Amino acid sequence: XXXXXXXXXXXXXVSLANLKPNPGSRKPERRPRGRRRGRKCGRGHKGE
Amino acid sequence: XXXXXXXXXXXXXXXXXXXGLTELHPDVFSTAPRLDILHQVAIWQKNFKRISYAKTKTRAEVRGGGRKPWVQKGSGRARHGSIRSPIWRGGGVAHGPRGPTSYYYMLPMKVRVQGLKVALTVKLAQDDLHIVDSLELPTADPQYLIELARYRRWGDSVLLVDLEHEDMPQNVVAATSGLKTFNLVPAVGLNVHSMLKHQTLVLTLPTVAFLEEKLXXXXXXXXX
Amino acid sequence: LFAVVHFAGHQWKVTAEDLILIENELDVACGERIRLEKVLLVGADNFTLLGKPLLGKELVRVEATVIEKTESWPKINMKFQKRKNYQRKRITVNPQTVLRINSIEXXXX
Amino acid sequence: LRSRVTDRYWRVQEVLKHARHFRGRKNRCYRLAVRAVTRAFVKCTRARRLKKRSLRTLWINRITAASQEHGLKYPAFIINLIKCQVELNRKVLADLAIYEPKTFKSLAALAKRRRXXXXXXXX
Amino acid sequence: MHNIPVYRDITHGNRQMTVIRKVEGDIWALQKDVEDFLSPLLGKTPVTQVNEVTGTLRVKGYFDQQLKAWLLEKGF
RNA sequence: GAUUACCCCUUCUACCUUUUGCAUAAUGGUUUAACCAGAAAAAAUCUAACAAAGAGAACUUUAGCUAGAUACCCCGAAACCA
Repeated sequence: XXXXXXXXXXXXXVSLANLKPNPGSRKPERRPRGRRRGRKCGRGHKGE
Repeated sequence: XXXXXXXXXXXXXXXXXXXGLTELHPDVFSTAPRLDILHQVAIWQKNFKRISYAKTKTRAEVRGGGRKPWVQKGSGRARHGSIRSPIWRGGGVAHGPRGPTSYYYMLPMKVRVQGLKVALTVKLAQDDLHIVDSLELPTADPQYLIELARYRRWGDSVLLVDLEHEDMPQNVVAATSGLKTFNLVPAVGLNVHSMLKHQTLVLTLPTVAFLEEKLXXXXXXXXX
Repeated sequence: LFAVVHFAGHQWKVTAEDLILIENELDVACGERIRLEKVLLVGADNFTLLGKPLLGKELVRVEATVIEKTESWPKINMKFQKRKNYQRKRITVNPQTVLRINSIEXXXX
Repeated sequence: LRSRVTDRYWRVQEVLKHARHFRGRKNRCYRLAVRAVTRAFVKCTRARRLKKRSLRTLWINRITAASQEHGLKYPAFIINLIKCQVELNRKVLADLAIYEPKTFKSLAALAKRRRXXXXXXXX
Repeated sequence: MHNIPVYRDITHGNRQMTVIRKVEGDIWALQKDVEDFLSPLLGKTPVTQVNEVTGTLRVKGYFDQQLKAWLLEKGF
């Protein structure tokens, strides 16, 4: 059913630029830089 | 059981002939092509080719000495250690690439195999895949190949997989000489990277034979 | 002879030929002619009519025309908290509508 | 390896572009420009919040004046307008208190009329 | 070979969910049949299909015995 | 904000750090440019491969196994030893 629906429409021939991962495949790695968590990078205030 | 029937057009490649008939049964075809697998295979193929030659020098690897530039207190200046410190403009970086590594990894056989299979399915159903009985290049000149690609209205980029690499000089000589459009590669050297690199695929009968043999044996080994 | 209307929760003093900007969109196509209610009416003969909590629909009328739907100059709204590391910057553009008052109708009862 | 390139210089250029007309280093230096910009925006919000208050107070003063010209005070006029079912805003009421003394005179007359009728009905 | 895939999925340590994979025919009809079959037994029909390039049938409960029996007797 | 193509009037107690609490007469900064300080996957969550099997002769396994993707930053001594 998906083969007929993929063969029916004319696509962009799927160039390497058209390659995309499935949703939730790779995590958007968190970077400590920002005003989200200030200056402590999630380590809290002082302490060891 | 659904049997896919693909028409193989035999071209004598001289000129003005699109006429040929052979009945092919590519059981290798898949219903829905996996984009995720293809992407992972491409990323991996890009990954193991990395040289990882990026280098730097941590403060310990700096030629500079570890002597204290001045007294800790009373100097009026800021507290400072060796001048090779990253806080100094004469120092390096701590988190830098200097420590080497290997960006490659071991990908399961079924994944890469299903990758090549799915890619082949993509090229198949995209009409960009054509099957021939043989290949002939009697004149062996660039002009002939160009005018052939223009007259027969082939794709902008065509990957030719025909030879077993052990024969047929007349073709290879002209095909491997100064041609950006067409690319050459043996039937046993066929890979997914080469297929995804080009917008059009052209295979011959022995090539399709060995390919379907390898892919049916790998699919049968993965199913069992 | 001038009138006082009410729209978008705001009351305005309207006169003939006047151009008045009202908040956001009236859901009316440009070029169309619309009618407005009347909070107050004052005639220049010093004759005033004030109904409550509204004026006569049959007695008096107000008709104006919409020129276009514009947007006011962007306003920068920023919230800042001291040593809380809290800063929020938001640029807000207030939508507006240009109304051209044409006919103020007054009839005798 | 990346580079600082034009990013920081463009951000500074933007802040300083918003720092124009400022006095001294604040229209020149970047840091003082930012420090002045934050205060400028806070003051923008606060003054835009208190603008309604200032205008309201001004209008109340004007209406109080125009009322006192007729012999009655502002609160009595407000009460009379409330019992007269008049929802007219103080802005338009002040505009009438300036340009159109006749309407305000009529409203004041009706105010004194309602006040005298209430004081006569209570007795 | 073995008849049909059967996926027992664990979302957490003590929590269990059932997962089926597409085999033969379209998923929609079989899903409707699953709903109609599980409706009298379970009392509800919490059937959900997740389709990307293939498909996954997910329901709330354990029908796996009836699942295997069904897909056996049917032959799909 | 008003106001004039400029200003007076009205509305407001620097930043940062450290703190129960700082415009604080607590801390750091002449200004500007540039340099400068979160790089580790076991178990887990998640995306895919196959499934009583996964994984490129090595291990796990009463739905597992394999692969990928997700979290633990710098500067500073007084001194010791050769």
